[PDB]
Amino acid sequence: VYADSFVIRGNEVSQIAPGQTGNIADYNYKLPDDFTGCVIAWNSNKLD
Amino acid sequence: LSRLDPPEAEVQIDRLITGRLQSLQTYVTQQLIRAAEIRASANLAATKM
Repeated sequence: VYADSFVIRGNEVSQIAPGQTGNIADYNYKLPDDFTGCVIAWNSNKLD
Repeated sequence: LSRLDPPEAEVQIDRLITGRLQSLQTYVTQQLIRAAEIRASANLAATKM
């Protein structure tokens, strides 16, 4: 169970998905197309 | 591929593969049925010979 962890802007949360484009999924973090995990994302404007 | 990402290109190519694989199954099944008919004719020709 590999748990990756980071922060991103809100209009780019849709780019954390298998096979996506845009300046996060191209070269910051690329999910494979053989994906079987679970992407969890929540707002943290009250902290970060 | 030239105009589409892999996640979606695998689905589109899999559809074409299934279609053309069905073409081959149709072709080979008919050759077996038709080869039995020419074989029956060759048996008649050998018998007359």
